Amino acid sequence: RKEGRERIYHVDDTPSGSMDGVLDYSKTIQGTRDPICAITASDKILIVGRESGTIQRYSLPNVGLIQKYSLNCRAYQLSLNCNSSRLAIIDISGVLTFFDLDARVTDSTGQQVVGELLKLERRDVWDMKWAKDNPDLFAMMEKTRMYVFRNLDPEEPIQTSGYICNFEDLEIKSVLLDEILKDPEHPNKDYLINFEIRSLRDSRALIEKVGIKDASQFIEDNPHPRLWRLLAEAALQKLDLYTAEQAFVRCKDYQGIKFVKRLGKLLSESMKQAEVVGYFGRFEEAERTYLEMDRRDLAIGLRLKLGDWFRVLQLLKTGSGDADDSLLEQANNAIGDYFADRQKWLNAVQYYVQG
Amino acid sequence: FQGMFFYLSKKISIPNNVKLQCVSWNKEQGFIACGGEDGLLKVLKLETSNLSMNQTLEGHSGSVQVVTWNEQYQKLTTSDENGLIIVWMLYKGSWIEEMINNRNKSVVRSMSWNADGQKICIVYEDGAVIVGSVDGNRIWGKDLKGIQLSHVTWSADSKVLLFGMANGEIHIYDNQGNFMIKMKLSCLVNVTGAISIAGIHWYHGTEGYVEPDCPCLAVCFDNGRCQIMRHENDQNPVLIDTGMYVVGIQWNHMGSVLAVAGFQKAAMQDKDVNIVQFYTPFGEHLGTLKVPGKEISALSWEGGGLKIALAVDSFIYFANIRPNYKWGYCSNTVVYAYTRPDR
Amino acid sequence: DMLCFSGGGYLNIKASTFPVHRQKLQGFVVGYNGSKIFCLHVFSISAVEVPQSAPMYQYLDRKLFKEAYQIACLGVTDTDWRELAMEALEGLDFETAKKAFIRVQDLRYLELISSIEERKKRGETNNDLFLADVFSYQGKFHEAAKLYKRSGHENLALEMYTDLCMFEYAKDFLGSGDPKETKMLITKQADWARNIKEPKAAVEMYISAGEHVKAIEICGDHGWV
Repeated sequence: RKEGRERIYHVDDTPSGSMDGVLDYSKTIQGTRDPICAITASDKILIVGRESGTIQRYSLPNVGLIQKYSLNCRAYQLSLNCNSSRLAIIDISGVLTFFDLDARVTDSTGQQVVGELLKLERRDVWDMKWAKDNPDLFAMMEKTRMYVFRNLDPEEPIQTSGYICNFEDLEIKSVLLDEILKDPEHPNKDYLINFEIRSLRDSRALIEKVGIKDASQFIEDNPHPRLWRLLAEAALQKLDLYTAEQAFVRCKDYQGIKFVKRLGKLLSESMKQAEVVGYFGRFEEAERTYLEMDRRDLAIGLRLKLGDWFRVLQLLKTGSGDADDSLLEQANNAIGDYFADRQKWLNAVQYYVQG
Repeated sequence: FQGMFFYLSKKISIPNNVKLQCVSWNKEQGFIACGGEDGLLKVLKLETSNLSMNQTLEGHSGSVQVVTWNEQYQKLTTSDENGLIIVWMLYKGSWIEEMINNRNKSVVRSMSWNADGQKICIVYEDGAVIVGSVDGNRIWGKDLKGIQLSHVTWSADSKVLLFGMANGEIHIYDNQGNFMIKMKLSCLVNVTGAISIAGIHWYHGTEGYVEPDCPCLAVCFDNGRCQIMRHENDQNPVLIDTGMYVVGIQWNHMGSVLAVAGFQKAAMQDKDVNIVQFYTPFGEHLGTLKVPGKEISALSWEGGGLKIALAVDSFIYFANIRPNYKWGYCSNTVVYAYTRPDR
Repeated sequence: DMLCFSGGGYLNIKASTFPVHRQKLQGFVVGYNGSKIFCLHVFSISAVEVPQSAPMYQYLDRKLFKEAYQIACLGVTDTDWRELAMEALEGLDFETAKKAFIRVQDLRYLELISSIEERKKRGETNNDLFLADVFSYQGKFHEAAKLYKRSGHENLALEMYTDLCMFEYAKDFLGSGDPKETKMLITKQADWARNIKEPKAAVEMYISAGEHVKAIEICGDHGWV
């Protein structure tokens, strides 16, 4: 229901969580000595940073004040791991720190402290991203370098200018906004770049060096659902249907299991190539493979499945055989429908009168 | 604080430690020009310090206290404390002299090309003014007898001139030199003794403004007061106390940030530290950058707004700067947003 | 079957007797074309854009897949197209689902749709078997298995779990498909259970494949008393 979906709270208030109340916009102009300077939320908590270095923890989906923490810094930025227990805080001075919201510190003054400032520190941090899937993978820019972390331990730095765009499935997407905004009306594919974190590059390196057979031992030693797919697509491309089946089983891909079972019934290696080339989305190469095989019928069959009815009709017009009348009818009528569904009636007539 | 992020990326150090007085950076072709003592002029160009061109230029007889760029035409303008005015052109990959001029009477205190690059205004200390075409031909020349100028700007349409006055006072003229009015300097409330204009800069709107009716014109003073107007007679401008001794001010190319160069007394010492403070057009403080050296002399942004050159004690530093873009990524779409010249 | 009006400080878009989308506006509707409503402000035309995704789901509320495609086809996200396509696929509207996936160009489910049409041709008609295949490709395995049981084909649920390697669930359904393909597949899955170290499954598969020395050696090397 719509009614409880909006609320408003003053930063010096102590709300319980319980009330689906009306918007008291009159409370919003009560003056505060320590204003807000950053906020963040995780689908589980809302974290609010004051200019005093007080940080407030609130619940979600309902907002109640859980705890007030205090720190030796103002926050320039705040971000939370998906499990919502580690807060990555960037100070006003451009220094990184992690704060474990549920945890214990021993402090060198001779003390025990709760709300734990972890030992981590780094400098000139300004862009950061906790991984969407994993609770301890994290990424963090310094200058033209990205220092990916696992827990508090940094990997090898990656050379990069662009902003941290997305982080999931052992990949970090990066975007070159500084190039895009020089000519924003003509952006190019290259202005977004994909990075692979070290566990994925090591596994891609093993598959190239140690080979598809024994590279699987490292993934059985240290498994991840992204790595089973990599071994599967590698094994398919080298036609290892046995290792491809196992790799699809290890990541529970029943579409992949059915596909290796289908390939394993085919008689012709050329046809297994044409079919497996299709799996990755290389449809133009699969079509050329079928034309080279003298399977113009499988070339049209692939185009029917993909819906390229202009190509279906182009092959039927350009081929050596007498094109099936009901298939030219089907082809024209689907092109007529393509334009009519796009409200281009004058184009649809050109095909429907033939079809 | 809330805003963009920046760090010192580079240095260039000048032979014999010759002190720089001024720097400015071309935006249509990307040359830096820098003017120092003993007739020093140099043109520098960055590429990807490892700079790709480095030409010194000769003819000046003292400190090259005015250096300024025509963007629309391929021309550098310069003058020194001995009043030789020179306009250079880039010919066969070299900055040669095209025209030479000398009034033989006073220091050229400042210049500005107009927003279309068709005219230059040149302002002497003793009271003269010239306006000249990009042809080099003189159009008109007053002598404002009574007060010494020290600064100039055009308006966005080139219909109005702001002359500063060295006693910390600003007078508005039409583009024919007819005195219209004294400007209201409302940031100078609760002040004692003499005032001096540390700088004026007006964003002529070429990339579009941050908002319709946003502040466009920034004024700042040697006492550290700053004032940002919507137009030349905005009597309710944005008011700022920077808390530092200001040396100069510059908008970024998009008009979305004002940089203020100066120095502040260090917190535990009878010694000054050089700082650049960055401000929104609305006077919220984006950040502070320290720089090493005796004094920061001058300030200028790259044409892309991704570097800012800081002339300091015979060195040029370059702060890299990472804009706080209006952007985000959602389901394999990038969202990016920009102000427009024409909306 | 879709119209727009303005009144009382709102713009109001209504589709086909369903609820009406309301948002704040002042100015008046002059016309409405494709995805745009030509609202007029107090001096100039403003061209508001329709949330096409919203009325499309209002047709999917009612399982009106054939009508939902007509809202989608004016312009919606690849998320909206994929959601429409799998709702049509599970609704057994293969002519809509084929087109809703052609917009996304996802060959996996086009191959499945081509299979189900290549079984409706040649005289299959069992809709519960078709929904079991859709739930199998979607990974909705327990729901696919109930459908494979209730459609009359428990052996297909045995094969699906045997192939995914869910052994306790497989023990309840035991049988065999085509014996040649079954024996080859059991051999390859024994080799998997050998190579990836789940070898008790390899031992049972090698026993049922007739290879007692390999079975005794595997048991003797892995220690199964």
